[PDB]
Amino acid sequence: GSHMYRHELGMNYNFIRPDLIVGSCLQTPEDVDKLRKIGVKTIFCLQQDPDLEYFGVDISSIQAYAKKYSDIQHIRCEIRDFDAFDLRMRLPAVVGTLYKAVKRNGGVTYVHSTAGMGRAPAVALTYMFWVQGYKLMEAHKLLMSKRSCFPKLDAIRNATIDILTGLKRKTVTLTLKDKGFSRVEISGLDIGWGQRIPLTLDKGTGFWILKRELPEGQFEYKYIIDGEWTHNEAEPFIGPNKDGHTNNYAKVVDDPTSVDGTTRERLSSEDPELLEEERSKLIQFLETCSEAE
Ligand SMILES: OC[C@H]1O[C@H](O[C@H]2[C@H](O)[C@@H](O)[C@@H](O[C@H]3[C@H](O)[C@@H](O)[C@@H](O[C@H]4[C@H](O)[C@@H](O)[C@@H](O[C@H]5[C@H](O)[C@@H](O)[C@@H](O[C@H]6[C@H](O)[C@@H](O)[C@@H](O)O[C@@H]6CO)O[C@@H]5CO)O[C@@H]4CO)O[C@@H]3CO)O[C@@H]2CO)[C@H](O)[C@@H](O)[C@@H]1O
Ligand SMILES: [Mg+2]
Repeated sequence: GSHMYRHELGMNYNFIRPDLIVGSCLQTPEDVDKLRKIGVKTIFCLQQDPDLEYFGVDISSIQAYAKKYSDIQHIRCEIRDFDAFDLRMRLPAVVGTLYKAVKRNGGVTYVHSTAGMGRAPAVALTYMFWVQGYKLMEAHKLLMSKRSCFPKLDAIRNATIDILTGLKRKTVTLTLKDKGFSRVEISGLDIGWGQRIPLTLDKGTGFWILKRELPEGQFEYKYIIDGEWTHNEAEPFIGPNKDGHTNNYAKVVDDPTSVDGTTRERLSSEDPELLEEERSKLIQFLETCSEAE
């Protein structure tokens, strides 16, 4: 559903494995005590400051409290909420940080976001996939059975491809016929659903235009026309989705017949089978990542 997080019911979480918890945000310094009691040695926080300010959480008091103890480490590795693109872009570095933390700290690892429904499950699932050796859909089935969430499989598949093959960007042009509009924006795409970017009305063209450089993948977006959310009937669209919403999408493709394009196709299937040389390459990347601080 649309609004499932209930901050007032306090920090909540599930063991995915005995050594790996996915949970919602710590709310008070005393929540550090709760995690120490179950053998948590790393608190891996994905929230940004506005997420914390929205719910009145004082992250500084939590960090200061955790520093009193030598048997738990609090780490901030920030990812924007409601932004599958930022998630795709951040996953490699974030999982690298987590990889180094778990190696150094051991015990139980507590991976959290605001709700523990999007970013934290995505990060934990990517860690199970790249580090712990699970097949992606094997880990996904396990995760979904332990905690109801929305773990952003498309972001994970794309981050994996980004590490293995690199990012190739091209100019994408989105356009909307004017019907006496004062303002036209797009949300979603590469900026997230919490953000909007204005289009320009072409002088004497009768059309609003946006040009953006995007890497390969499929990007859902929607127009805001004088403040009203609208999908453009003249561009590709998908839905209604679960939540009853229809979005436009931009499908960006480099070259399907190339070696990298052939790899992308294999890794974009539901359960992307990694070669062992690809697993070794993911670990090589993680090993280069700097430790928290
Ligand atoms: O942090 C502040 C925030 O906290 C709470 O949010 C948390 C929430 O309670 C909890 O459930 C969770 O959210 C989940 C969510 O439940 C899942 O459904 C899921 O959401 C994604 C959704 O399934 C995707 O479709 C997507 O939605 C886009 C649509 O695709 C767009 O079309 C667009 O929708 C607009 C629509 O088109 C218009 O016709 C009009 O109806 O307006 C809509 C916009 O309001 O935008 C939405 C996104 O807004 O993307 C969704 C996000 O990925 O996955 C979620 C977790 O990722 O976790 C929340 C914290 O992350 C609290 O309830 C909120 O009130 C508060 O703002
Ligand atoms: Mg190459």
